[PDB]
Amino acid sequence: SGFRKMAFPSGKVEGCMVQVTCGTTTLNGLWLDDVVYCPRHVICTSEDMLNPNYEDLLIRKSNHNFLVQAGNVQLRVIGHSMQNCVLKLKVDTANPKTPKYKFVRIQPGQTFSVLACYNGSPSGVYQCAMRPNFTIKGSFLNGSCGSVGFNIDYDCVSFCYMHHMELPTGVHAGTDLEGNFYGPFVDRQTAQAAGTDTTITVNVLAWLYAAVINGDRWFLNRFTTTLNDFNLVAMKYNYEPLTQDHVDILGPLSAQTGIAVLDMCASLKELLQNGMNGRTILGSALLEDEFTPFDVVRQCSGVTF
Amino acid sequence: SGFRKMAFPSGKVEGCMVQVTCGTTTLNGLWLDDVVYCPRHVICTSEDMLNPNYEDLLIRKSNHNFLVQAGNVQLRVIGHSMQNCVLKLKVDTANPKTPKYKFVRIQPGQTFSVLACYNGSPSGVYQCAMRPNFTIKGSFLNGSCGSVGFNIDYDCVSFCYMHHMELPTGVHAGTDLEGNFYGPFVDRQTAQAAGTDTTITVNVLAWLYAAVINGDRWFLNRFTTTLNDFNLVAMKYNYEPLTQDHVDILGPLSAQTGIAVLDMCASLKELLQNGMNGRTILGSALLEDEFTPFDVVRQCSGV
Ligand SMILES: *C(=N)[C@H](C[C@@H]1CCNC1=O)NC(=O)[C@H](CC(C)C)NC(=O)CNc1c(F)cc(F)cc1F
Ligand SMILES: *C(=N)[C@H](C[C@@H]1CCNC1=O)NC(=O)[C@H](CC(C)C)NC(=O)CNc1c(F)cc(F)cc1F
Repeated sequence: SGFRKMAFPSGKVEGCMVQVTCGTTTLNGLWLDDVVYCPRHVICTSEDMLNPNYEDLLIRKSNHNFLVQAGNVQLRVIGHSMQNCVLKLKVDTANPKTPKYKFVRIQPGQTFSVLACYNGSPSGVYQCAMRPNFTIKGSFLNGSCGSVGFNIDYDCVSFCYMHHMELPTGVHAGTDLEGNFYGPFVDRQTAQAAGTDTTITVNVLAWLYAAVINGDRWFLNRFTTTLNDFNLVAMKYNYEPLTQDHVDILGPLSAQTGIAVLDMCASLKELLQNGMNGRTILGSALLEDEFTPFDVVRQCSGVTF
Repeated sequence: SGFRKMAFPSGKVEGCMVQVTCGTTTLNGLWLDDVVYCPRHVICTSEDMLNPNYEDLLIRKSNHNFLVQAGNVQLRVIGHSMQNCVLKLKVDTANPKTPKYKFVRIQPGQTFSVLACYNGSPSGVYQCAMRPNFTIKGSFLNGSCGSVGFNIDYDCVSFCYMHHMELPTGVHAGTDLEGNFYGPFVDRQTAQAAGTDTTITVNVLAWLYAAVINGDRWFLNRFTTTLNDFNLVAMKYNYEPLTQDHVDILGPLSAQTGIAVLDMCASLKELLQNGMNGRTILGSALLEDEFTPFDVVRQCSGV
């Protein structure tokens, strides 16, 4: 029993983290096969970062301008290119700790683990969700750029996030490992506002299922609603619409608990309309939206990697 | 900026997890140098989990009765002994992934990472606090026993918890790596229950400093309090007494924010009186107590 915000075991990813220096800017890189991936803004300076010409800055840069440190071993750079907002540094040596991996772009509402790194050193690991407004609510300080987000299936690491910046609201923005931004953000030193956020409805429902699996039942409501009736009330409260697709994905959790999705929707409608009346669910006084249906099945059935 | 319940990176511990089988019972073991550590209840027969005599069950076992599997490979057991509630299996091979390590016993309120394991493989990593009633609020199923809790300082892994049991209220009890239980718990399935739990006050105060460091001051007020008046009020909400030791420990956070510890104490008294009034603090509608002053310094200033 119990339900915790669990990250993936981080050991396959720890073995890929390296330090990258260009000029006096130091951040993290991901060393996979014979390539180091890091944010292109490592080639920027104070003078450039307000409106950089990355094309022209990379043109001017040559291999020897990039110090790549893997612990204490300095890696020989033999090649530099840019893909979208990621710098690819070719190095003389394939990472012998390179895990089975792939680059996967996730959707809003999906979850992943962040390995927060400083000077190529893994500091810590935490689970978060890609917000519907494409921000993540991270914890990131100076020197954290190039820190990555991942999922595991079996022995395969799916890399989904590389950290680039903080928005004025204290939330965070980055790219997939192909250098494509999540959300409407650019890599320069300017205040950029995220779109107003919404709650990931399907995840709140998944977490209510987790609560029922762990004997937390007080909020259950026998008065079924319709998808339409639910979505009218969801919209008012800045919740994402629940789709028939979302209903399907809750299929397994619905079968295992015996609670109809539309019955869990009626419960959620009442919590929205009337609050918790001082009570908690799984130690929270807020409705939690950072657990996917699969995250709940994974934790509750003890899936290993 | 931002603040998250961060675990330590788990790689140094993943390299130590093995599977231990005795009869039809399989759980996790911790392989450090040439010793595997696991819960002694791995030798418990399904017939008698109420009053096992572990010294009697163990004297009846040969080395070859313990099957230790490190992923693909069977390790040969050449020795076995019991320390308190932990079994020590000597194996013929030193673990080549053994990190630098030590065994520490932690105090209530101290935090650690759990690597939840089944059959010697990891399911996930999460951050825990040792509760004042000596339980942890974990996530543990059948087969999780031998999962460990740890802190990492530089390159050195401090092991502080090994998982043994779930209590009837869904909270968890276990030992240090010398096999001494935290709290009054025993490795028998006779009725046991944790004392009523209290809030770790010094941790709630650390978290309020974290909320200020991250640019929120809504919950502050113009008041101060004596330590004694704080304690008389806090104890009415089942908060742990704050001590002078706790006040000295919050000194660094006080100095960073320019808020006196007894001024943050006044803020907490008002939060306990009023609640949140529909607001949140660092993404919570409850006062969080699973972050230490050290946790807040490491996460807010430079890990
Ligand atoms: C990578 N090392 C940093 C990570 C930042 C620093 C503190 N926390 C983080 O997550 N990335 C940056 O500093 C980028 C670099 C540019 C070239 C994209 N810049 C930002 O993070 C932007 N910061 C920022 C503003 F520019 C303006 C604001 F109003 C608020 C901000 F957070
Ligand atoms: C180790 N693999 C398990 C972990 C448990 C199982 C469910 N969640 C967990 O954390 N440990 C056990 O099964 C122990 C073994 C005994 C011999 C210590 N038993 C329990 O955790 C549950 N049994 C039990 C009590 F521990 C206390 C009681 F008062 C009543 C019980 F039934």
